[PDB]
Amino acid sequence: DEDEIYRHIRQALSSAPRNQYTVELHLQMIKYADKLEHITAKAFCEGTGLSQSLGTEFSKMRNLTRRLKAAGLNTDLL
Amino acid sequence: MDEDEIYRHIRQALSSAPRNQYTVELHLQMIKYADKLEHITAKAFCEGTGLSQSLGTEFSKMRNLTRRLKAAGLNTDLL
Repeated sequence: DEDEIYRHIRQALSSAPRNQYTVELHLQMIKYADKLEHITAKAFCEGTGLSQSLGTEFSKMRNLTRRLKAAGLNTDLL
Repeated sequence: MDEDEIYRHIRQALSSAPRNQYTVELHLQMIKYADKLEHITAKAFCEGTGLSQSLGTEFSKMRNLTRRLKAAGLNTDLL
């Protein structure tokens, strides 16, 4: 499961234009955070091809996602 | 809503949040009001909300997520 998720994230990021990359990165983190609750930020960056420096950003987005879902976000639609 | 009243809503939510929820609340408030603040710079956002200019980059990131988040069902009235 996690490896399929990482492939989907990589396909989305590799396809994003430069000026949409940061947005797409954050949206992919939010999209899958609820299926990756058990993973470390380090493992997330390794799986997706991201610099390990982005780990804190994943940790932030994973916390944010719980509150966005409570406000109606359906992460399947991202 | 005038921009300053939006800033006051953000300041009030930040003041009301527990310390251990501050950073999440800040990002949620940025998302909540980004689309009513489309005309402001991140510098003006930080000045209006009493935040360090170093947080401007956080507003720049969050404000550009709203279109896709709302299309996926996010109701900012619930934030």
